[PDB]
Amino acid sequence: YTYEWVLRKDPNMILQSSLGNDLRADGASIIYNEVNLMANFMPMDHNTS
Amino acid sequence: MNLLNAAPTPYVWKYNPVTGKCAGAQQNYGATIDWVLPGGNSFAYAADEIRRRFPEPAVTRAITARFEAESDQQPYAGPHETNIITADVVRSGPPPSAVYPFDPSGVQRVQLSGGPEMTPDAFKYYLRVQGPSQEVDEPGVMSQRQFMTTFLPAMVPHPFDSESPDAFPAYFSSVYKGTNAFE
Repeated sequence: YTYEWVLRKDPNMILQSSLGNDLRADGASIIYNEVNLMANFMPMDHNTS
Repeated sequence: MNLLNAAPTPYVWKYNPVTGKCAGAQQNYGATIDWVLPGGNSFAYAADEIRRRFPEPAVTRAITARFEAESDQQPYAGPHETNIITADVVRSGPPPSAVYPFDPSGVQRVQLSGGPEMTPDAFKYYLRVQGPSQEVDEPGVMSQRQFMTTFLPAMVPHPFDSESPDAFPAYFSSVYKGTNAFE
């Protein structure tokens, strides 16, 4: 299965302020370097899985 | 001609698939002919002949059943679908021909990077094929093909004059008199 998604970069969206001020005009920014996808696999017996 | 003996236009049914319960029937106005004003005498008989040649419900049932017997999307798998339903279950899980070692040693066992009891293929297919535990339908709820084989559009001449059957617009009769209800 190929599974894609897109992450918000809007500072107002992703970040929450205690004042609600505009973060785009207040120098807020984000950079995503590594975005991996973790997953847990139960190792149940193949004859059972 | 005399219009009291004219064949009535059929009652086509309404299904409401989302619930599945019958949604009533309507006078088949969606398929009718404009003949009284322009057609006159010569087309009055023609329209009556067309109306009285409307198939009786058994014929409509047979035609619909023959129609969805050729669908290719029957609820149950035909040979084409069951071939590939069997194909993956045959090739699913650990390979049958894989001769992998069994090491019943309490010390110094093997690693088995891989990729002793085994399930039979017949049971493997049985797991994939078995149906639910319901095995019994709900009264009043039926599928679209099931509803079209039943609830057949037919002419109902003189419908509203019998003793106490009336009709089924959207109702539930409980009090021995026709109580079109759920107000």
